[PDB]
Amino acid sequence: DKAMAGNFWQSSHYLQWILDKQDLLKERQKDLKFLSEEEYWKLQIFFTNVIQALGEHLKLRQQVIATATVYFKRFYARYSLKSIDPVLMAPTCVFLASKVEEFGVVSNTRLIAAATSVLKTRFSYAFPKEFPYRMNHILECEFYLLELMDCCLIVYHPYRPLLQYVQDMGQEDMLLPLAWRIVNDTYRTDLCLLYPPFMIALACLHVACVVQQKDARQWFAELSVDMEKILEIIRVILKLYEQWKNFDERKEMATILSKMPKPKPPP
Amino acid sequence: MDYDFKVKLSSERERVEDLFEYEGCKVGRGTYGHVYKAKRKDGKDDKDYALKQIEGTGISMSACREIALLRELKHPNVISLQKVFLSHADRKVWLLFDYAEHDLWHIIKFHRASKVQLPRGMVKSLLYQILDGIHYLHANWVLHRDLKPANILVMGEGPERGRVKIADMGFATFWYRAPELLLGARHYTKAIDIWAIGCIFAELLTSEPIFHCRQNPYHHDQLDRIFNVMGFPADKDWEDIKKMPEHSTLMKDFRRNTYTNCSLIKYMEKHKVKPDSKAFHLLQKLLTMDPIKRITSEQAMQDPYFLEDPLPTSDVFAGCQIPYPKREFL
Ligand SMILES: Cc1ccc(-n2nc(C(C)(C)C)cc2NC(=O)NCCN2CCN(C(=O)Nc3cc(C(C)(C)C)nn3-c3ccc(C)cc3)CC2)cc1
Repeated sequence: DKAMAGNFWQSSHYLQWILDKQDLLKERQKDLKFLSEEEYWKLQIFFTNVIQALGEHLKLRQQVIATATVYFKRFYARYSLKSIDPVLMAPTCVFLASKVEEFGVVSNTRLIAAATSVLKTRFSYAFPKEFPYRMNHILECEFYLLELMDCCLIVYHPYRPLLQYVQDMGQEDMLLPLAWRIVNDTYRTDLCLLYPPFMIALACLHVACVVQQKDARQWFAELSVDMEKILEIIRVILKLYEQWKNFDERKEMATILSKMPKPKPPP
Repeated sequence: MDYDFKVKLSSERERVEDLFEYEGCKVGRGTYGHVYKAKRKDGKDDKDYALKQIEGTGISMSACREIALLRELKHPNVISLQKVFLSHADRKVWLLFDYAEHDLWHIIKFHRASKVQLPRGMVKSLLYQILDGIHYLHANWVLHRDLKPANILVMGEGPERGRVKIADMGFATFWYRAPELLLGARHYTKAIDIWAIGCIFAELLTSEPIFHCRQNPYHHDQLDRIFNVMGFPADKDWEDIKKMPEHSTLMKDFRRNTYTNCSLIKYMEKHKVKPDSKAFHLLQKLLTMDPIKRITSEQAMQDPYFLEDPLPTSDVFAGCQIPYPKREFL
């Protein structure tokens, strides 16, 4: 079994990186002068998709991609989108995450080629120019990222508790594929910054049960958990699917990216 | 990258050379990098710290693993990361730790040179704190992988006087290597750490490395020495020895007959440790050849050895004068 597996309640994740929603929303006002709330949410979905695509291209397991995604979220939870180009930060997060999760140092050539090829082939609707950054830019950005995060590298995710919950139900084949994808979908929201992962797992499992019309009311009643919190998470999940429906990333993202505030250069 | 953001962070960024005095205070150099005995310049603390400049530049796998892990771990018997500095100009990574004045390598060598063996209360206390620290790492699925006297630190004068701090140089002398590794086992295990702890305990009891040996996973002479001490394992003692990749090499090179008069009992008797003692019975449970027959760290902590007079103490030196020398500057 993996390092620090049972240590969530004593972890840096829990003790420093579960944030107050109001503190998060206060720090977001900087960027809300330039972007609407809807546009800011659309941007965070877009960059979640960029990180997923980068990870897929590099052949990284979902857990490395999830950690990279949390790192990215934590950076812009504190700082403006103008502080460091998120086109640079995204591959930096994947690069750092890959070292933390013990899949290695992605080579200079392969990281840059991956950033270049993904933007060009999967995201040309957003980006007219080729990826302009080189490895020295990634290495500088990695130092800034590690500092913001207060060197908090080990991250907990809902996949493990989810797997344990469905095994207990005896419903792994029926429910796991759907619940697993719903956990992927939660990373296009702020949920990972606001709730413990096990709580996010239970919410995704509940929505999987409702979609597939499985009665799990008895099993959920028998858990020792704050069910008002679980219902808040479910509401966020249901709202994310209505946003998904109404959002055409491909039509809108070029304009939204142009409205984004951009780095001021030296005098 | 935004200019205002950059200058602001640069202005507020704590630098190691501004906060700490470590010029000419180097206390170790190795493959890990460099370690200095540091004191705060802005004199609020007035307390000694170990300051490690990590070998290389940037966020190497080594720097990343040490930071990731030590950032999370919190136990009185594990060395504690206090602060991390990223030096932007040269890309050097610095780590600030507890300063432990002593360690088991110097402590054992001091006693081995004096010819005063280790006091029995001190030995028990050392072993208990080591076990307590390893039990914490093992419960978090952190294997040490290089337990030996040099990596058992002991705090000097101050508020943690005589407390063990487990550390690591990051190696990842085969004297503390379990026989399964010597016979080509592919994976590190909790059992491998327990063997090494058994080896340290014997060394604390006698002042001599139990599997001492002159300086490819297979090493013949190290196995020879282990069998000289332990005897050659019977089929019944270690049933899966046949599944080790080097098992046939072992059979080619060694004959059971060569070690018929050899046993841990006989070895320890020669070094005036009684085989009737609770100390020996614990030692024998740690130094079991078959890894699945070694006790766990928790079970070792529960042994009646630690209920016997004298009881383990938090300060391993039990309030007595520390005779051991302080670290010399290089
Ligand atoms: C790549 C990597 C490296 C280390 C680690 N872990 N892992 C651990 C666990 C126990 C939690 C598993 C701990 C540490 N780090 C650590 O203890 N670092 C603290 C400082 N370092 C500095 C260098 N160092 C030594 O110099 N040890 C040592 C050996 C010796 C002799 C001469 C006896 C062979 N002296 N010293 C020594 C010198 C000076 C001081 C202050 C302390 C010890 C190891 C301790 C992880 C990843």
